[PDB]
Amino acid sequence: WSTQVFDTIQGRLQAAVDARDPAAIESRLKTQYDQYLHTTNTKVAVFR
Amino acid sequence: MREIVHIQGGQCGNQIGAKFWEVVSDEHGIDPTGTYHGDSDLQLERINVYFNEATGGRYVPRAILMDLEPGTMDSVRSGPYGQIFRPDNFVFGQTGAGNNWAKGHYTEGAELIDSVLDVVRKEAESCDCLQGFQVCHSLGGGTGSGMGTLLISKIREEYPDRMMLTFSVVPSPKVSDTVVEPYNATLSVHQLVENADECMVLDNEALYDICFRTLKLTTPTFGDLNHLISAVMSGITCCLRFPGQLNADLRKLAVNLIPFPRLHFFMVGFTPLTSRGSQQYRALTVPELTQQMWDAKNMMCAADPRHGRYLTASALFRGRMSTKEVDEQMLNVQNKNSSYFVEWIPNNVKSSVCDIPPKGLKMSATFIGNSTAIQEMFKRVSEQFTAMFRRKAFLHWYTGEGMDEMEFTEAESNMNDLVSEYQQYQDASAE
Amino acid sequence: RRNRTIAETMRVAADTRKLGKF
Amino acid sequence: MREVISIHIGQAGIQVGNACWELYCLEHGIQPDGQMPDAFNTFFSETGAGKHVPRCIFLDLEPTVVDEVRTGTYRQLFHPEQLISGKEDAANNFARGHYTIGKEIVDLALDRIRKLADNCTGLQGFLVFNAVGGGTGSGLGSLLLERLSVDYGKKSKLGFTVYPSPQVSTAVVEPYNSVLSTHSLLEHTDVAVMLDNEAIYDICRRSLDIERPTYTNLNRLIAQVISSLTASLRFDGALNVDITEFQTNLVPYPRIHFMLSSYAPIISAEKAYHEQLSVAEITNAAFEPASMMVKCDPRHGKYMACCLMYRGDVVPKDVNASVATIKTKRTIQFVDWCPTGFKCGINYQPPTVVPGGDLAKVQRAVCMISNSTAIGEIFSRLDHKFDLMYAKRAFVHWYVGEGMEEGEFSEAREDLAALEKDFEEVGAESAE
Amino acid sequence: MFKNAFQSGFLSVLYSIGSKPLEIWDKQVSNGHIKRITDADIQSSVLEIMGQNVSTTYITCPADPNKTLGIKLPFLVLIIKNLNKYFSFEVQVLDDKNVRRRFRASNYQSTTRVKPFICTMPMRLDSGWNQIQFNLSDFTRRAYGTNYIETLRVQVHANCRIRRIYFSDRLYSEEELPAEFKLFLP
Amino acid sequence: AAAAGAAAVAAELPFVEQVEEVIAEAPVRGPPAPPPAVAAAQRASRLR
Ligand SMILES: Nc1nc2c(ncn2[C@@H]2O[C@H](COP(=O)(O)OP(=O)(O)OP(=O)(O)O)[C@@H](O)[C@H]2O)c(=O)[nH]1
Ligand SMILES: Nc1nc2c(ncn2[C@@H]2O[C@H](COP(=O)(O)OP(=O)(O)O)[C@@H](O)[C@H]2O)c(=O)[nH]1
Ligand SMILES: [Mg+2]
Repeated sequence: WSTQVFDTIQGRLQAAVDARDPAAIESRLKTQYDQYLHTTNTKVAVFR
Repeated sequence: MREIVHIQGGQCGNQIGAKFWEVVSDEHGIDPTGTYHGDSDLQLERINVYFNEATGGRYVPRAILMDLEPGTMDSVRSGPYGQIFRPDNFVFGQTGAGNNWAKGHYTEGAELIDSVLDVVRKEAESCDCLQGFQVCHSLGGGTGSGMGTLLISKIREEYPDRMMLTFSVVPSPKVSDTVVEPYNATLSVHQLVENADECMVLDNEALYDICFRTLKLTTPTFGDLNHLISAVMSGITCCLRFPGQLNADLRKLAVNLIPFPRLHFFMVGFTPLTSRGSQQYRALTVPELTQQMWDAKNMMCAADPRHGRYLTASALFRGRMSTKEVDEQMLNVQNKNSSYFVEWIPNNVKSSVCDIPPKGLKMSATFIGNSTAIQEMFKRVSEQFTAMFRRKAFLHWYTGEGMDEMEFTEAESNMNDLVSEYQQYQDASAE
Repeated sequence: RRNRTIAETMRVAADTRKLGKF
Repeated sequence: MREVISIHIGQAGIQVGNACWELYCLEHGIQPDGQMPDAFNTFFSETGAGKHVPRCIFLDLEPTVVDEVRTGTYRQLFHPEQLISGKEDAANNFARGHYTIGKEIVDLALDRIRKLADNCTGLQGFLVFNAVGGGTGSGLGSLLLERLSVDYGKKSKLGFTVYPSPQVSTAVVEPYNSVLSTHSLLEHTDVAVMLDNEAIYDICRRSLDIERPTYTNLNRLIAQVISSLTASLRFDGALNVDITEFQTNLVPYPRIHFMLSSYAPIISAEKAYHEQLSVAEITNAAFEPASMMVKCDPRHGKYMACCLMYRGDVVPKDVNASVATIKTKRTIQFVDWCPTGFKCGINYQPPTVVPGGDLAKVQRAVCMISNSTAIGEIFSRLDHKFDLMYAKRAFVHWYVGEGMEEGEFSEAREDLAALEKDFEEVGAESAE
Repeated sequence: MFKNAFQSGFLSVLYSIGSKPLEIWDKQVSNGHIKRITDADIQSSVLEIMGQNVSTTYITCPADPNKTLGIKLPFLVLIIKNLNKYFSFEVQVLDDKNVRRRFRASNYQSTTRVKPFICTMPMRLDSGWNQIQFNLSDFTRRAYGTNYIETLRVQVHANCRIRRIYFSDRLYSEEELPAEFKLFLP
Repeated sequence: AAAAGAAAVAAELPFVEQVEEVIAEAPVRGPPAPPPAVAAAQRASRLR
């Protein structure tokens, strides 16, 4: 079970994560959070 | 239980500090005789920050007065609120430095330094947990700019873990009150950059515009300027003496307002100022004080803050106010004009509140600014230096007291280094 | 004849100009 | 007997500490003097003690906020030995609170910890209240948390740290203190709960129509969040959530232990009568981003584990219906590896109201503590503030001179970047 | 010390090249560093003293403060590199009247000051490396009426690169200098 | 490799080598600040 399932899916996951370079994650999260703060600044409340 | 030693040097330091203890005695309820007559317990909760309890329950100020001419202490002692001080603390000379930095710092002031440092050491060791040493003096003179900076250098060696709140007035831009203002100012600022932990910058001309344009005093006397300066000094220490929702002591201000160890010169201003013709029309609210806080005309410094970026600004609010009004007004002042603030320090504003407003006002605030526009002040004095330095004019009075001319070049090359980093921090950008 | 902060770059070489101005 | 020892550190810790023990004493009927209201009654009141002393410690290096408690309306509830003061505050410096001047008081603080641990019969956990923006909350908080892991094992540590707002702050060295404190909460705190002051302001301004809120108004409802989460230990109910039930169901992985918070019925006194407050609509308003105590959009991330704690007369029939209505919404997104995503706790005691408090009397309330990948949104904004200030290396000579080295800045930053990577890896999904 | 161990001619008191350079010299640093660096032009290992403050960091030849040094020679020769920075050295002597007189030369002053106990001196140097020939007998005869007997303390508190500081009886140029004292090797 | 190093040293001038002694360091500075790109690459490798 380990070798067939868990090692394979963890290998895929860690390969994709190591492909993701961290500065891209901070840039994307900063842009999204700044968008949220801009909306809640210029707008009367945010509703789900 | 945090406590500040006051040291007043020179004619300017004695005259301003005489008015400074007028506010502090009135805020804590201490009468002209010295005895407590307050009407609230919160005044008496922290008296040991500035006053020592003596016999009869009256309180003497923790103030050391120094000047080489006996004329100034006669005015302080015989004047109102002059009997509160201790005559042993009146350590003072006879000959007179006379506007000479060499006489106050090397020859004539030195025979009194071992005497003034003896009574400062007595006041410092007796009390329990020190904060620092608040010193009020001038920079255009020579008796307070000279002897005061010798104590500041000497008291740093004895106590290196304590701070040095210095309130020093500078030469005025339009007028000179002494002919040797560029000599004494450059030679004292160099003695303050490595010794004083944080510096508050004042001048007479900025207070003259405040007294005329806002307070509408067409004949502003010599103590009216000192009253505005005294209100600033009490506003710096407001969180120590009284409680609050956000208390900020002296060390919190300097850890926030000083990004780099030599950028410790600050411009100050007291916010709720209005004339009696417009007292009944002013709506004293957090937006109203914040509008008057950030205006250039309210600052007590000659440098115009529109010219440079605020590296760090702090405000010491007082009064029963909501924090969110304090929060959202100082958030709004950054966003409306972000060119006038520095960009690589997010959240430039240090905000703190004290729940007890001063006597007579329902709301007050005291503003501290580390603006790089203050480099225009040092550039002007250094411009007045090189004009006078290149002819050796008024220089033999300084070198006649054993001083080398190296210390002149030592002084301004630290002054030129000080103005150089102010310019480079304004120009610097992140990413 | 012929990495570090701005304050440190000022402070390291400041004593050379302290000499040179005299 | 089940019990929790709380620790309140710093300015924000004990101002919440004044508010939390105000609500704690009213819940159990304890009077401000400490005594809950024929020969035995004379014996029980004077010679013996019917007095109840709190199991808290109020420590701060600045005495002004400590002696307010010693001279306030609750001077008799606390032991004089129990409240710890100091000479000089840490003064917005993680270096002072962790190395120089926090080292002298942390030895005295653990002695009163040892007396509180000996007084109790069976300990369950530790509550820590601090602010990660201040020096005492960050420095002495990290120092106390580091030492509490050494002497005490198998006893959980609960963290309620007021993290800085993204927009407004009351300090300038605010990014530095939070980055260094964050590395301690990852390493030494079992459960940490984010709190954001700007989000509490928006809850007070909008849902509770207070135009000018202060810290007394903020801490009154933060105390409502803290009192609700430990309320299953004090009072009985249909379904209980202990302090070890809380760990085992909201941390899927040891590094991810950051949870949000929400209180559903934030309704004023005037607006309460017109409002219909049933279980169906308070849970819909519980997940409302305007009702969260952290200024973040939960729709950016996806919830991993969520605990709905209820107070008052709530049947188990309708909390399950509120679970089903939330799970079918397309805006509330769960991660694919947690199908059973909710834990529901019911406490029969209705939420008490502080006299003079802003909140009204409601018979239903939800305290929603949820583990989400939207915490990495909060830490990314606080990271970018740290990177700009550390590039110029400003505000470092304060930290370097007072014991710390330069390498701790890069070490704590590198741990936070791992947490940014940790959320992006755990929150990843498997599809087809 | 160093009274019985008297050598004819030169007397080397500190040489940088060796297994242990700081054999007899006490060390003291405060916001500074002592660092044995091989320079560029000579490509030889020389000691370096650096500090942000001149008066804080120093090295003194007598390790214990109570103990004293003895050299009867009237010349002290130091080979130092000019760093375009502050330099400062200090030599204490015992004069004819058994009095301690401290001659203290520095780079941050331009006028000499003769106090009854301590004399302060200016120093001006050339561009690169340099040797300085402090004439003990001539300097003490110019400063005071007495004459040199022995040197009790030698101490450099500066920002400099030192190698080959020693004592000489009289001026000795390159062609009569001993084998290992050159630092130039023509 | 030695020939390449000698070719580099023929133009790189005599570099002041690190101290074998390092006798005293009062501030205890230790390691220096890395450059921006090198520090970002090293942090990315450590996080990978
Ligand atoms: N919710 C809430 N937050 C508070 C309160 N008081 C202070 N804070 C938070 O505390 C932060 C300021 O740092 P402090 O906690 O005051 O620092 P400190 O605890 O005094 O630590 P030191 O400055 O070293 O003495 C602010 O950003 C607020 O978010 C309060 O009463 N309620
Ligand atoms: N604001 C203010 N400035 C003062 C006061 N007294 C003196 N000064 C300033 O101090 C400078 C002269 O200082 P001086 O009296 O010579 O100081 P001394 O040399 O120490 O005696 C002038 O530029 C004045 O403007 C005062 O009471 N208030
Ligand atoms: Mg505090």
